[PDB]
Amino acid sequence: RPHIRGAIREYQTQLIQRVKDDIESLHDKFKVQYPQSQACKMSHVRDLPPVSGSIIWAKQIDRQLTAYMKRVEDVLGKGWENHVEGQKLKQDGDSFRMKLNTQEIFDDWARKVQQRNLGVSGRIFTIESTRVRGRTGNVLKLKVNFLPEIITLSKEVRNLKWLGFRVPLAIVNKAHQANQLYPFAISLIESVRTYERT
Amino acid sequence: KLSLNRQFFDERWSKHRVVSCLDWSSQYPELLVASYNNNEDAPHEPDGVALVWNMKYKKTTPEYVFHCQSAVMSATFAKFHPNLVVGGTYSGQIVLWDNRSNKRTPVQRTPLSAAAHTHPVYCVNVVGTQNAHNLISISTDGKICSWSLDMLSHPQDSMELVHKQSKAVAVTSMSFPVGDVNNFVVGSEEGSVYTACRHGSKAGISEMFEGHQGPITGIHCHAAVGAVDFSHLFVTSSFDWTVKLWSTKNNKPLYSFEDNAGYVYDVMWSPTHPALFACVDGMGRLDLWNLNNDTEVPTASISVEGNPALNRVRWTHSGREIAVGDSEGQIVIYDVGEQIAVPRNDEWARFGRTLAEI
Repeated sequence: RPHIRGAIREYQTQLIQRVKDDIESLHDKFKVQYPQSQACKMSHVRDLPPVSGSIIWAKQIDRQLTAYMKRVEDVLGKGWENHVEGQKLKQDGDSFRMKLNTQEIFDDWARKVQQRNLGVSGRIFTIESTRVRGRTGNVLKLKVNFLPEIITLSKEVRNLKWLGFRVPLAIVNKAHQANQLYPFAISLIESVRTYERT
Repeated sequence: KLSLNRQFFDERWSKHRVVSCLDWSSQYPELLVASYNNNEDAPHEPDGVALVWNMKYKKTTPEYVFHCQSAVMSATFAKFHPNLVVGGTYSGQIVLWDNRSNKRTPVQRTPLSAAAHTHPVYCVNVVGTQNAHNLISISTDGKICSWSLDMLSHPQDSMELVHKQSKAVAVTSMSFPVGDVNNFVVGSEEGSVYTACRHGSKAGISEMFEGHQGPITGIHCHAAVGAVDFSHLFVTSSFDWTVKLWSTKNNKPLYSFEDNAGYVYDVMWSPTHPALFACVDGMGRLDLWNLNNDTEVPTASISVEGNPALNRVRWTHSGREIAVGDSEGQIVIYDVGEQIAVPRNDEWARFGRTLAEI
């Protein structure tokens, strides 16, 4: 019934501006990116890699953005597009889509992992490694070689179950080889830490 | 209306830490457990330092201090052990503290064997009564392990958790329903929330229902309306800012209650007053509500001082108050007060069924 549309046209102003309020609020939230926002601490507490937390948070804002877009799609159907202010809503949305991109992060992830983590993967041989710690007296401690690798395993599992890409199969199998020797290293690392504490 | 009672906090042990999961006294009344997280700014301190407090004593000091080596990812009391405190960790070992020994270290630590968990356990719990109990630890690795509270060097009953495909089930805060019918629901990593059995060959993962895409953070179940409804309903929490109510027979059920401007972190609804669920945010808001009175709005909600990302919340069992865990080491205690358990409150069941028809 194009009779409800009259008061709808009246509140088209208020609807579009209030939706613009919410979308610019999302702009403010994205501009305070993942390493700054509380999502970093909370995502790390629930054991999510910074890569995973960043891209998950970004896709959630993407979903909320298109959710507001769906709201406006319901407002007029098609007239909201070339509206008095919907033409600007479309612009805000387009620029916000370009802001909310994760392929850059996926590429940087596959990049860094294929730039230097090509050899970080199977570091299982040299189980023990002595050290040096420049401090008073310049002491040396003991250290096993599994620090970021375990998080990389979690990264791959998160990308695969989460979104699923054409994830580098070589890295996936190297992660598999790290998995099959990982619990041993955990026990060793805690034993070392308890040894040091004692 | 929200009755903000006293608070619990101590800089001696909550120095820039993250409040991990909580639990009230499952045995005693209003003497809760507070699992914490490591503070990398203080490497000399223990990583996971649990703490408890006593609301019934009306004081401020953290009554007990307990701390294993690694970061305690989960903790709660022990069923019919008025001296014990169970605990999950970040490494994978399950710890066991005692209060009467005065040993600020757990006395029975689960090994780091493959038979045990070598991945953080976000939900470790006791199950039944006096003779009907066990201790089920479910790490994010995808394994369950029954343990006695006596023997801990080997899991009593243990198996993995995989779907029809042999892929892992990264669990996160599972929960048994009312009665321990062993059909505990499991909050997976993201979506694919499952119901899982324990006895029979059909134990483990029963089916997948997906009604949200953000990664799951919690789940809970509840009991009777005053012996009116079955109440097998279980609500979840996720990172898509929405909270969906589920059923034991639906797949994409009841309205996914979404709180905007907030990252949902937990849900737990007291069986007292059949529907009073509280969600949290990443902004410092406790937007709790009843589904009979309201429909899609927080009934008697409140925000929190400053902007703490409220990690976990728990209703005070067999009564009413709210425990509040933040991203910062601080515990807040609210209460409904005026939101008393409505008698013959079946309005909610009629409501949920009418909504369920669309």
